[PDB]
Amino acid sequence: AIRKKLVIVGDGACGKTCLLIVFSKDQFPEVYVPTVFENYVADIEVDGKQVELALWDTAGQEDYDRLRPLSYPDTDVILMCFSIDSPDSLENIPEKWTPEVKHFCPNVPIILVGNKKDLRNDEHTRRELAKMKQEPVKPEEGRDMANRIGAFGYMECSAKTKDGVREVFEMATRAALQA
Amino acid sequence: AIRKKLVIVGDGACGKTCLLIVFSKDQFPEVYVPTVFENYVADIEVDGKQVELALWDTAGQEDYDRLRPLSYPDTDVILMCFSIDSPDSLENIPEKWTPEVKHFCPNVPIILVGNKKDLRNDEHTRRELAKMKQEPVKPEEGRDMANRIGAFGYMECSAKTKDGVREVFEMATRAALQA
Amino acid sequence: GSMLTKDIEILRRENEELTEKMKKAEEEYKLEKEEEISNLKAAFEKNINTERTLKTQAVNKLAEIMNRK
Amino acid sequence: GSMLTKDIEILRRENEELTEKMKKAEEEYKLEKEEEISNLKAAFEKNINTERTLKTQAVNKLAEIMNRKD
Ligand SMILES: Nc1nc2c(ncn2[C@@H]2O[C@H](COP(=O)(O)OP(=O)(O)NP(=O)(O)O)[C@@H](O)[C@H]2O)c(=O)[nH]1
Ligand SMILES: Nc1nc2c(ncn2[C@@H]2O[C@H](COP(=O)(O)OP(=O)(O)NP(=O)(O)O)[C@@H](O)[C@H]2O)c(=O)[nH]1
Ligand SMILES: [Mg+2]
Ligand SMILES: [Mg+2]
Repeated sequence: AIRKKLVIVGDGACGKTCLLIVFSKDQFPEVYVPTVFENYVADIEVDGKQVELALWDTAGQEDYDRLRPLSYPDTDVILMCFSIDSPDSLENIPEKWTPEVKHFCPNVPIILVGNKKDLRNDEHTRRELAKMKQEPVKPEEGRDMANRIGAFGYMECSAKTKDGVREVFEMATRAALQA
Repeated sequence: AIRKKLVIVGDGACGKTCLLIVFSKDQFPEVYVPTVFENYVADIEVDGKQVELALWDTAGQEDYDRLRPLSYPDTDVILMCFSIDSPDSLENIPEKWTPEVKHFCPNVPIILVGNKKDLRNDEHTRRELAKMKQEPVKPEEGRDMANRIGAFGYMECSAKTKDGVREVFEMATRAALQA
Repeated sequence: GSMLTKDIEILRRENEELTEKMKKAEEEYKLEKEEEISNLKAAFEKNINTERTLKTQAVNKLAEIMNRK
Repeated sequence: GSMLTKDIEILRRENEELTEKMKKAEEEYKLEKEEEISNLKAAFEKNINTERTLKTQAVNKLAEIMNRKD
């Protein structure tokens, strides 16, 4: 079995940790706690290949910017996230996360991920986003961003409903399996 | 060459770091910055014995209480400090530092140290302490405390004027050299 | 009726209504000073419950890391 | 002379005085808000910089210890 390293980044509170815990621990973290950095492991198979996926969680919090580069070395694939219920975290994709990742992980496959897909059609979310005259991110917007920053691919998911979770990691693994 | 471990504790801002830097680096820290933890080394000779003194700096900040026990293992001598210009840091000797040290460093020689001796006769200090109806600590007070907590000895000093600095460490070393 | 009698009555009423424009004036000035702080604090809290959380997490992680060093 | 009378005059100064009492109750309630907020924001500012300083130091130490290019 092969070992591959996956690192996940993106705005704070956009769902990185819940996504990793659901996939590696089969559970959904109940309470929110800003991440410093943590490391998990998980098994997965794609195209008939056993791969041990090393999952590096990082801080989305600005205040922890200084620790992030400690996780980037020897990365095989990157999951760059934003929340579908936050257009702001989307704008931070090309404004912050992309430049940083391409500086620390040159030529490393980037999978653009849009978390909290289950909020896309949530009234409370639509109502609250309406106040700032915004609306949940549309799939087209995510795709454009993926192409714009030259990602390996785009994938939407919800750690809450589990929808898309699998696809996110099968795509990331394939990416980490290129050559 | 005998290698001995010295650990220093006491209220925040009472002078621990300046005392260690003056003695090990021959200089006086300029600006004040709460210590997380740091480590220094210094050579000393007493009773005709060569000794490499390992100096473990610790946080006086309550908020860092969690890290202090990481420094206590295998300690040969402890410098428990308070500031001569702060009766409050003195009261914290039996109220906090003594119980903690005797729990983590059973039977380890304790040298009670009173820093900032140069402020004992400073008008601004006496003036200010007067507002809280207090006055700088008197030598009898520190000695009393030393006996009360069963210290190996009492020593006053000023990292500013260098007065007593040497005695503090010659006493601590002798203590770490008992048996 | 005499005018004097009336002018007096009208004066005891204004001075009286004036006293009600004080007790219910102060009761007023209360929300002003009470609201402007009932949120000036709750605002300074959210801002500290944030920095305090980030402080604690970093500290605990440092402890975790050094206990492993 | 004048047209002023005993009883009206007394209730008039009384209206006045009662009014002044209010002018003062205010100027005093102000300089009370001006200090309350002052000393409040004063502490609630040295209260945060305190936590912010401890946060930064711990963070930097975590980096220093973890970081290989240092
Ligand atoms: N509706 C919904 N909420 C989610 C989903 N995933 C996570 N959340 C919620 O979003 C909040 C933050 O999630 P978390 O994964 O901890 O965010 P993070 O990106 O890891 N935060 P940080 O960068 O500070 O470390 C939590 O309250 C969590 O329950 C999801 O798929 N749907
Ligand atoms: N007058 C005088 N000031 C001193 C002396 N030693 C230290 N100080 C001052 O006291 C302040 C705190 O000193 P420092 O050694 O950093 O204190 P600490 O006990 O190590 N602090 P912490 O527990 O937070 O780590 C500094 O501003 C420093 O200049 C001294 O001998 N005399
Ligand atoms: Mg997280
Ligand atoms: Mg210090």
